[PDB]
Amino acid sequence: PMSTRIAEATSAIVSKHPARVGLPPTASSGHGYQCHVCSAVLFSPLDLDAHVASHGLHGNMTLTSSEIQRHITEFISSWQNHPIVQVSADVENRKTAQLLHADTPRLVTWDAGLCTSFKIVPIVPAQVPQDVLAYTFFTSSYAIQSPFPEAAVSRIVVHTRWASNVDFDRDSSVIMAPPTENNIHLFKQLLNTETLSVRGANPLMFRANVLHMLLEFVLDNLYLNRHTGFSQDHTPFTEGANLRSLPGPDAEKWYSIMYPTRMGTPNVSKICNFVASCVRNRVGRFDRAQMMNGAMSEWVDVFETSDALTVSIRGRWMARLARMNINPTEIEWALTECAQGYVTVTSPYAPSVNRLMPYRISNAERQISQIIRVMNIGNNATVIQPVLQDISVLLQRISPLQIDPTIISNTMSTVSESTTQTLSPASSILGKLRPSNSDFSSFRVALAGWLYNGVVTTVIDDSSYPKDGGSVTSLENLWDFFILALALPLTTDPCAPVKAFMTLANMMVGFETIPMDNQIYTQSRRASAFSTPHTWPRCFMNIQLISPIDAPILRQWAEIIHRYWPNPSQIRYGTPNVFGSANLFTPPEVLLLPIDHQPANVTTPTLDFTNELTNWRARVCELMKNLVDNQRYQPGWTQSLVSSMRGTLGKLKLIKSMTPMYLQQLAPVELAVIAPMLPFPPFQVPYVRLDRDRVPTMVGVTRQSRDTITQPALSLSTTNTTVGVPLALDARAITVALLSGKYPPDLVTNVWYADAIYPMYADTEVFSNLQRDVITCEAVQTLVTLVAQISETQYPVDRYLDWIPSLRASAATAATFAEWVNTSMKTAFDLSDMLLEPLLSGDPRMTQLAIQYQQYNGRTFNVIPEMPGSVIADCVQLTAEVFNHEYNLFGIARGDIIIGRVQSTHLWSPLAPPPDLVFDRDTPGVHIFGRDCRISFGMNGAAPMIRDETGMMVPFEGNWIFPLALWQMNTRYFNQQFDAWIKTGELRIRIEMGAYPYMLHYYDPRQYANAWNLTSAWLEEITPTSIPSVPFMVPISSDHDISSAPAVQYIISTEYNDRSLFCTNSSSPQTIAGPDKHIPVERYNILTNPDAPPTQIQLPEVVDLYNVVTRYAYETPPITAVVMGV
Amino acid sequence: EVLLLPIDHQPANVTTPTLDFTNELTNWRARVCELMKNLVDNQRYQPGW
Amino acid sequence: VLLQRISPLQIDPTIISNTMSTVSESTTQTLSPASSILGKLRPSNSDFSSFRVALAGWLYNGVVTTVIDDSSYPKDGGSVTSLENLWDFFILALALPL
Ligand SMILES: [Zn+2]
Repeated sequence: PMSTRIAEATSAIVSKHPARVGLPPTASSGHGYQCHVCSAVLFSPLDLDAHVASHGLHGNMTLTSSEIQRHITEFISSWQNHPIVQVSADVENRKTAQLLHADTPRLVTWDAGLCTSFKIVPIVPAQVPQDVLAYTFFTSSYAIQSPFPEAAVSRIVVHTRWASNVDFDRDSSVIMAPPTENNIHLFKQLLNTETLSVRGANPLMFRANVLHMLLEFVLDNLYLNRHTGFSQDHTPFTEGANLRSLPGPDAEKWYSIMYPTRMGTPNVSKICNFVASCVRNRVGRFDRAQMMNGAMSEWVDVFETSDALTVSIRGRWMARLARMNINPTEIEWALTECAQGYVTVTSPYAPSVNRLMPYRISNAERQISQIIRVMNIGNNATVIQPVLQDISVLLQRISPLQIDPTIISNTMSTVSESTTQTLSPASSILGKLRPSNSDFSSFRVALAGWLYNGVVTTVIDDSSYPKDGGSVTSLENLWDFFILALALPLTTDPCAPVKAFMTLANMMVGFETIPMDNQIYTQSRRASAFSTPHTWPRCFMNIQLISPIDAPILRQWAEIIHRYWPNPSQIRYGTPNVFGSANLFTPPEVLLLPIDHQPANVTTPTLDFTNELTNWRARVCELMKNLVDNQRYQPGWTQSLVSSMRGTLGKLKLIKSMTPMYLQQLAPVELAVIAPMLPFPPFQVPYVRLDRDRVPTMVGVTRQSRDTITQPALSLSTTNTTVGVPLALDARAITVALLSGKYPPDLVTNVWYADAIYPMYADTEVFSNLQRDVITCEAVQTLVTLVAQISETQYPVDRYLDWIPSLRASAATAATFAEWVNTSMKTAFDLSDMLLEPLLSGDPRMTQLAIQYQQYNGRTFNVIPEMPGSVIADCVQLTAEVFNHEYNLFGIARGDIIIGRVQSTHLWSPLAPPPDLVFDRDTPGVHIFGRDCRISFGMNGAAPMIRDETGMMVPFEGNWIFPLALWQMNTRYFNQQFDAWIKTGELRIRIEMGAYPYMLHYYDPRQYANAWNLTSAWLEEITPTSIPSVPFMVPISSDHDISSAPAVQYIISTEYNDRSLFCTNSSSPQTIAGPDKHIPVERYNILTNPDAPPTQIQLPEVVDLYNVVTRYAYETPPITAVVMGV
Repeated sequence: EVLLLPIDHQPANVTTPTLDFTNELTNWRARVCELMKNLVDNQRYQPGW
Repeated sequence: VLLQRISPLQIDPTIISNTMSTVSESTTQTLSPASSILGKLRPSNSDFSSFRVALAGWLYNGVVTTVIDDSSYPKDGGSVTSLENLWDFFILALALPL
């Protein structure tokens, strides 16, 4: 195909390998290995073919292939030498595009269902046909639906809302099985890349995986409840109550599920025993806020079934968004003050519908996001450049100034030149001032370099310095000195005046001498190599060391630089009322400009001659005429060339130019208008003119700590990371636009700017970056909060899950876990680009955020922004506390198990054993086996022993205490021995675990039951890496009198773990045999307690299943449909 | 019984920080990086850049 | 090879590239120092027998001694005016104490 052929043609025309390397030049490694006339070396193809051609005599010059190829190589060498195409790119690179426009997050998401997270599931069906009680008792026979499912045994499990008519899904769920089914696939998710058993999981990552599950459980409860209408009741179950009708095709079961106090109470079943013990005026709607006659009601408060945990979480998220809320009046004020007059917008003045637009954030969040952007943009030349090109092409469409280099030719055609004399000072200018690729963009790139100096430093490229020379006698070098002396103050490098002076010190060498500081940076050194405040000459800093008798020209040029160089100023853009300013190391609401700015007073601009740039051009022309008037410096220039040069220079001083006036009094207003509508905000270290003091010699960022130390103000000076890049420009392209600028012939500035500026503020993209800032700051704070749980960090974190065992975390574990947190937050919130990723390149454990620059003398200013609050980390810590008190609902049990043969006809549940079967470390006559425990064999009928902690030998009897890791590390040996001895003998082992998931196996109490086939499989499947779930054999509670059967149980618990039970034998009148439990009265505080106010949660201890919840109808339109105007 | 090493050793734990200047080789890398930073700082040695 | 098969320490070179990514290369007249150290470290190689034999020679100080090759030194003495010899000195001064 064609693109291969055209690409080969490009590679043929552009690449002869002249490519530049950085090395000392050696006599071996030269491109001219053997030049084929005389066998020398010249290190470059252009000089090599010049060597081949120069030995041929110049009357015998015939065009041939090599003669063409020399011009080809010279052409491509100068084209690659040009700096704008040295640093350029056509396409994006996933970093510049991410900086230029980032993905917005999806904050507002609305739930139309009901807020819950804890469902109720039946397990075993209740015996509805039975002989002792006729079937006409039960409400199941009449198909009366109930809020609670009828069953013999019912438990509550955890589901992500199971009812939510959701607007937008967040793909992160904690869908859980009932505890009869297996449940270890949730707890083997995180760091189990090694557990080959499907049914197994490593106990050393339980804490990490459980709190990652808590993170996903919080992130799936980030919604707002939405108002979904009501309907006045017509059946007399609840008099006058207003019931919410949630949308969907099926709406039958929902009223009975939502309103447990609505049903009738016909019998003495346990459900009706609960419902007859309820209050009745606490159903449905009880509050609303009507603001308009027959519009959508603003917010209502309803009694319904709910979950107080997720009610609290959605309340915190709503408090966050209500803190972000703004109003169109402040939007109008911020946009008008931002645009400084010219464009007006309108906001309507009427009673509203109480809308919601989350956009206001804080200065701390803005500064933290700016630190993350500068950490992104660190040391890359090809990332900062397209932002400057964007600002350049945007400034070209707002600037009324145009560039007409026919002005310089039309004012050139008045100078008188004799046809006789060989030097034409007029035509040298017109041959020289045409720039290299004829681009004029270097001017606007220099203005964008005024906007940004902390990350990019615009210097003037080597290719404009006047060709490894000097020679004040040479007219071309004189014009190059004038061009460079005009072009240098517009760039933003802090070492511009020393380059300006040492250009002239390079220009005259041998005419006038001047002392230097060593023999490295002598007078004959190229001026562009200095570029550092350590290289500034002492003779330049001290004017006394230049003698007026030897160097009067250099002394007065130094005085002109020291006194007449342009001064820095400021413009005061923006507003921090809305979108608080991201300025750092500068105060907010200020910009810095390297030239002076007074503002204009009229709107019809004309030409006058009073500003510092025309003053600078006048002083440069004045010194160059003092230089050319001297006859000893150019003795070959007789009379008419001297007078013609004087007149050309005076005329060039008095050209009618408009670019200095434009830079003096129109372009700072444009920069102040542009700069808040900009995706990368300004980032400025202070400008300073001539001194070897206060010059920014570095600027650096940090992302981690150093040692045992904790304070960022101490760690920053050794954990900084230097950010910055130089950038090259074109001196001729700056100078011709400086000399040849014109306004339109009839322009009025307010009409022109009110025309040009309005399409910018028509676009409203800038409000969609502050939500990305919200999510960035929430991400970094929840990262440090979560890593602080499993590892040791510096922040005063609260610890809740210390009782669950976990791995001794290393930096690889922490980095992997932080990657999991990043992936979870990216798959929520609807964004796919680089978030939290610059922090992952270092250690995630010891992170911090700070920034500093350093002056020349040693002063370091720092900005350590305070870390603001974070509702996501708040809700995760709340979920951790309430999981500590309610651990049983997520499948976790606490404590440890005791493996021992228990044979009885009793019906006690193994999740609540009677307290004499258990034993502790403090129980007398109990052995502990933490240490070596070498089992010695028996012989000649004597029993075998095992070695105590205290160094004793004990037979295989009694009560033992193992750590789990001991059995885990010596599984098969201990399996053979102790699985022989447990099943019939009198041995009992307590295996200390802390945390473990489990399964439940129900059985008929009327028949025989033995659990060896369940426990022995678990004991065999305990591996050195993983363990499988712990099987419990729990009976089934009955409604009536039953018989008894011997049941043989082996694994028992230690403390109460039967919290997930919920109303066994519900439709029955009572429970006779087995574990009994009524409705938990503590869960329904509002029904059962007439003293309890409506808004009450006992949230840390228990979780209520029924509370007041608010529901909203706040509409969210875009800004352009509310605030508009022209 | 001893085995001579050309490097210092400490008791082993996996939960020790990555940036620890108690460590000899981390200290060595830090000092070499700081000296080459001091070398490239002033630009005294490199004209022609 | 026994140390390589027993050792927990896995070595991959992608940490260096992820720290100093610097994707662009189209500047064919200058040369960035990050590109210099990537092209000099050469992360595309996957050989570390020099590291494992450097670990093994501590047991046999008394018969063999490990030195750094001549080609790892700067060419023709080197000088500080060259970025390549600066990076050569950095790599050498890190590699010497083993
Ligand atoms: Zn030759």
